[PDB]
Amino acid sequence: MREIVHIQAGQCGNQIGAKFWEVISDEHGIDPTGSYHGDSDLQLERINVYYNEATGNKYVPRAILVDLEPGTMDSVRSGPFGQIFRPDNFVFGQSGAGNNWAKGHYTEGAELVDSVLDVVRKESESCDCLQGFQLTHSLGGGTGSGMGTLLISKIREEYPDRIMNTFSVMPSPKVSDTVVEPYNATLSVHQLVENTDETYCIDNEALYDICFRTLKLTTPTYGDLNHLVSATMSGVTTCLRFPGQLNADLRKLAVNMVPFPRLHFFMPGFAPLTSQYRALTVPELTQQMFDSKNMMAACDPRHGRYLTVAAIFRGRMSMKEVDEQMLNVQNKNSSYFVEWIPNNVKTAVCDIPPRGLKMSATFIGNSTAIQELFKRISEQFTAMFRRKAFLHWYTGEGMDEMEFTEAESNMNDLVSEYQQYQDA
Amino acid sequence: MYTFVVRDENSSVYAEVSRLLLATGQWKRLRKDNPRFNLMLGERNRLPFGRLGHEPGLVQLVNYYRGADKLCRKASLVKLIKTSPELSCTWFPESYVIYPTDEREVFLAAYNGNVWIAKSISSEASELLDFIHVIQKYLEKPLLLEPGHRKFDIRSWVLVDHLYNIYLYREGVLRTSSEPYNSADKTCHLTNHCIQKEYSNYGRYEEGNEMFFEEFNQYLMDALNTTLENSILLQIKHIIRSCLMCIEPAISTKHLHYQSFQLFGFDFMVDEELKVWLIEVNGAPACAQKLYAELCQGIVDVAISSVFPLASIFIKL
Amino acid sequence: MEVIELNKCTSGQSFEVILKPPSDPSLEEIQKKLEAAEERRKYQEAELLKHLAEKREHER
Amino acid sequence: MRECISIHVGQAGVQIGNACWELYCLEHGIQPDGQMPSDKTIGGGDDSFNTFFSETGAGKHVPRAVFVDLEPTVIDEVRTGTYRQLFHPEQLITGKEDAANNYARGHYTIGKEIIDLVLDRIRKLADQCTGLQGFLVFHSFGGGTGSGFTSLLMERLSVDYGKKSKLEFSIYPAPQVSTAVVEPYNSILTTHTTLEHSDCAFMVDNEAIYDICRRNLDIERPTYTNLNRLISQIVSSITASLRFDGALNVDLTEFQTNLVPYPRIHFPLATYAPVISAEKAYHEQLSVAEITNACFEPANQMVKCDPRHGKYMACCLLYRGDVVPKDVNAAIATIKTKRSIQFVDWCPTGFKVGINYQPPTVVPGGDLAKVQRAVCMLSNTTAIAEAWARLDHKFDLMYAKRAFVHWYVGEGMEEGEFSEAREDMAALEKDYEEVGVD
Ligand SMILES: Nc1nc2c(ncn2[C@@H]2O[C@H](COP(=O)(O)OP(=O)(O)OP(=O)(O)O)[C@@H](O)[C@H]2O)c(=O)[nH]1
Ligand SMILES: Nc1ncnc2c1ncn2[C@@H]1O[C@H](COP(=O)(O)OP(=O)(O)CP(=O)(O)O)[C@@H](O)[C@H]1O
Ligand SMILES: Nc1nc2c(ncn2[C@@H]2O[C@H](COP(=O)(O)OP(=O)(O)O)[C@@H](O)[C@H]2O)c(=O)[nH]1
Ligand SMILES: COc1ccc(-c2[nH]nc3c2-c2cc(OC)c(OC)c(OC)c2CC3)cc1
Ligand SMILES: [Ca+2]
Ligand SMILES: [Ca+2]
Ligand SMILES: [Mg+2]
Ligand SMILES: [Mg+2]
Repeated sequence: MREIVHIQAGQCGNQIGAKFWEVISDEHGIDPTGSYHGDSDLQLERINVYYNEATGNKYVPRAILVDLEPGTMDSVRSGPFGQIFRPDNFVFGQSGAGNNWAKGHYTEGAELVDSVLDVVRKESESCDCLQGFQLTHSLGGGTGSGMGTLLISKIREEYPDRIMNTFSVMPSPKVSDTVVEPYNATLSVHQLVENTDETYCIDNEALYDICFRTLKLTTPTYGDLNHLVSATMSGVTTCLRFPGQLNADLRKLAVNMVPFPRLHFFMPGFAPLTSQYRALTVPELTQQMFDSKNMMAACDPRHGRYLTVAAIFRGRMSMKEVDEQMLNVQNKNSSYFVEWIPNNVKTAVCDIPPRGLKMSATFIGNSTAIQELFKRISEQFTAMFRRKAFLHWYTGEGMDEMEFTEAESNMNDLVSEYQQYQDA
Repeated sequence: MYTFVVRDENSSVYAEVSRLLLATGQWKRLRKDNPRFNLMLGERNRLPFGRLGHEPGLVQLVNYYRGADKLCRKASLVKLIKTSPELSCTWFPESYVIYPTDEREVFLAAYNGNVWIAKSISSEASELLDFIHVIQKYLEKPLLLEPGHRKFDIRSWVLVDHLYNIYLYREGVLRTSSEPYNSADKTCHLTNHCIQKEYSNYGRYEEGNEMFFEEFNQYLMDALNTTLENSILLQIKHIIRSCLMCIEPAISTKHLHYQSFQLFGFDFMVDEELKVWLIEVNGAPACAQKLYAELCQGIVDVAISSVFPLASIFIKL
Repeated sequence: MEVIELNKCTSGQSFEVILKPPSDPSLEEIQKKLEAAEERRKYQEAELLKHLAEKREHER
Repeated sequence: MRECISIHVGQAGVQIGNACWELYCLEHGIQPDGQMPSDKTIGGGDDSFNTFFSETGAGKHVPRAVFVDLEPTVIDEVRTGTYRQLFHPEQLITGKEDAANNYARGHYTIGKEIIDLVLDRIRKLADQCTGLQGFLVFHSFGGGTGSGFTSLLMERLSVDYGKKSKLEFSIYPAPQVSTAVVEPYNSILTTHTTLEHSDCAFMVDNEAIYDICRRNLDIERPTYTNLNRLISQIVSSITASLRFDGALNVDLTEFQTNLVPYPRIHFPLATYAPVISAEKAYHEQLSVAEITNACFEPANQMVKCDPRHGKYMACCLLYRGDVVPKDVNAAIATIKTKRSIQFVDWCPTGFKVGINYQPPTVVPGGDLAKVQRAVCMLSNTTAIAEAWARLDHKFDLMYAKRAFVHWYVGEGMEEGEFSEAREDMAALEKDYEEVGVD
């Protein structure tokens, strides 16, 4: 019956995790108390994938809230749908991880991780058939980045044949907490390459630009950025939450998206970008969602090639028109799909749209231009690490320079692995 | 907006239409192996017809007719004129087929002149078979034109679109062996650019030997009181209609998942009663230099844009 | 064009027209192959738990 | 009477199973509760419909069928659909997690957990057979279950019933429907493993049925329900001779001998006409010659290919409806002239023909109009190799970069089984070229 266990970790993790659950609890008819008050019953067919059944059969998310400080988490639970979350599923330390990967992965996080795996175990033991885990987190902080990849190291150990799937927010100098972010993120990516099956790369650069250039928000807030993420995340997961000709689970998704096991970082895109009264026509949905301006990862798809693509349209619309338009975008732009993976673009449609939009289209691209993101983070990293700058924050927690060059190395390789398939 | 691959590079003719297509701002050459194409300019042979018409949302068309080799290799060709009812046939030279299918006493009952032509030349039915391959009769007396006693050879270019309209190009070429022609000595017996571009003086009695149609008609009027239309072209159009309509129910792409056009070169000969004869049907023909521009454009109008619209020089048969 | 072997009945008919005439692996061996697949699976799972265990050593 | 047991494997096999068995019921007048009022031999019978149905003392007519999916979701709809009572709990079989479109996961990994249970469920049906003649296995090429598990079951069915014939209905993958980008992998893998174990296999290209469902039914996108309800018609005509009084193709051994001269080349091309829309309300009903003619249009074939550029090795015509032999030889006389229909030198140019006078049944409120007469042609033509060439190319494109191979190795398979299975198909392509050209 194919559940996912959702884990949100850190400040960014739990803020984005929080909106995602209100966004889709609205989509499933669940109120802030956990009680279902929807019209359809398609709202309840795949409900079990994200929600456990409850009291007078209310619905609690299958979510685990993780942090090394309580601040964000108190904020979540005193926020809107903060009541729906199982209070036992609030696992938190007190010291924080100081924007420090090592504190999350080796010291502070190490102390807390066992308590989290107790909650993952009780959430997952109550699963007739669990299919995988999805983790939300940033990679530039300490908790979501350092502890989050520790958690994945552990979940992989206890559950080696489940899918591990993350939504990962990349640091960008444009929208930065601290200067050590490329360090934290290079170290997280070394982990993600090994221990996840699929990672959606949400770049904070791109969310800023969409907010500024497109949505016309002069100075965007983190809430404005997480508006775009909770809409993409709702989008990316509608197949798992709603029934269709597609019997969509994490493993089938990974099987068709990932040709080579390391190359599993996806460029999400969304259309329309909203912060609106004419529904977009299908020809625009598909022109927009493939436009670089609607990508969440801040890489130009025309700078690389799509290994694989997965698109979904939400609303009631011409199933033939999306077929036609989808097939048409491939031939206007066949230079940008790989000749050696036949039929590498797959398209689903859902009759139920997101709140407020009558027609929406979400895009998932395994493009070799995602390399730009890692090239970007790698330049920044080297820029500091050549002068060994800010390293004391990490050597103070047991880490050695060697661990750093290995992480620099594994990511420069991943960039080579991506360039070689751009040339084929 | 239209796409097309090119999979025969040294195709003299189609190299040029690939030029013309790009030069309209409405056609894009993809790489050979890109499958999402509108139009294939396929390879000479082993053209993978079985992989066309299978890309959803793609109208696909190729510049070749699967099965047309049966007309274009003298083995299958000869075979076609005897096996098929629609070909009885008073314009093809009498013919058989030998292997180093197989029936050879065929070649005997007719032997009481007796001269034949060796390639796939002699009067001796023995030295030939040392090749150990089609081998048949040489017109011991052709029409021979003057001033200069030049034994010639006519090539016509025929286009067949996806609808199987048969289009004769109005410009034929006449490739003459402008030098003398004797008996028995194997030079003017063969008239084109294979024994006269190597062995055999490459344009004596005019420009490169190569009479086009306007002149040959004027000669015929002056030399014979007839026209090219009446003496020859009627017979040519009859030959072309008859071959291509024999094989039509075997190669027609009317109700199948892709579609075909193709350009053929027909090679004819004349005698003095101005009887026209058919030698070979060329399936990949090159054009005459002065005509490339006009024929290669006519291919696009009738065979390519008739199926892919945008924003005569042929005689329909 | 010659007809052969016509059979009628209540349901209908069948016949043949002619227009011209002419001119195993045993179980134990899949037992091997199939269990030889389960062992390279568990070799792969072992070498995974081995690297995870090395990672705990580094963590520690 | 010799019984036939049917095995529907995977999402495609099961769902087509529903379409076929529902049609079978409508055709033999069996009701959603297994009652067959027209059946007088109560709870027993040697009738030809008993080839596919056994009976209970309470008069229930129960398919000689086993449904098996590595995942409950689809077969569950059988367990709670209109024909829930038709079946016995034991003959619908589900696993926990499916093969995730992975041949190696359905064959090797999840294969062995279910194979000994499913053969046992088959032995249950085999044991109430007084003369079982073999099985008819329905499955997709593309699914992990359809491909991977079926090739494992086809291995064991050979060892447990080596004296029984095994006929396949296989769904060939097509992007206009279809799922995994790796279906070319599953396709090559499963035919290479099932080849020496199948006696006769009817390929149905989803692309052909789609197009048919669009042109002849004016259905913009067709559903699985559309596709399957049409596939059911073709299967019904192919199977009708085992379920009805007849003299042609009355047992599975007859399909081999009538359609398959060499065991490797056991994929007959199927052509079926007519396909008429139920919302084309005024319609001119087609003659015998018109429908026999359409048997030679590529656009009616279960696999799009050009039979004009290969040789035949057997022709079978099966007519349902208002057909008499005279009209058939008159249409064959015409069509022999009009059309290039070249048999192999060492085979008779000729048609084995069968007529059942009950015209095709169409599902009430379905999409096909009922027609006065219909034909289905089984031709063993070498032009079906076009579908292998297509499949094998898509396979070459990916496997030259080893795309997605790691998902298979991760399950125990070895790249060698990839190139072993691709060389088998290279040989199967040469076979078809020998028989087909000079
Ligand atoms: N014609 C037809 N094709 C189907 C049907 N269901 C699935 N397919 C096709 O089968 C392929 C997918 O295989 P499935 O049968 O769904 O796979 P499965 O056997 O369930 O195996 P897994 O789900 O991987 O465990 C694709 O090519 C689909 O187009 C159906 O009901 N009718
Ligand atoms: N029946 C015939 N009588 C007299 N001359 C003949 C003849 N058939 C051919 N010829 C001569 O043979 C030379 C033409 O050669 P041909 O067209 O057959 O090329 P070819 O054999 O190389 C086939 P391809 O173009 O495919 O390579 C001609 O000038 C021509 O006069
Ligand atoms: N998009 C987005 N990014 C965030 C949010 N909060 C923090 N970030 C980013 O996350 C990184 C800092 O990590 P953070 O989550 O604050 O630290 P942690 O609590 O130790 O995991 C920086 O790159 C911030 O730009 C948020 O709500 N939305
Ligand atoms: C590149 O070719 C392919 C891509 C994906 C799949 C697949 N198989 N099964 C599923 C999916 C799938 C697709 C989804 O997008 C269409 C999808 O939505 C995000 C989606 O939701 C997460 C899923 C999950 C359900 C198949 C082929
Ligand atoms: Ca501490
Ligand atoms: Ca009975
Ligand atoms: Mg922070
Ligand atoms: Mg399935």
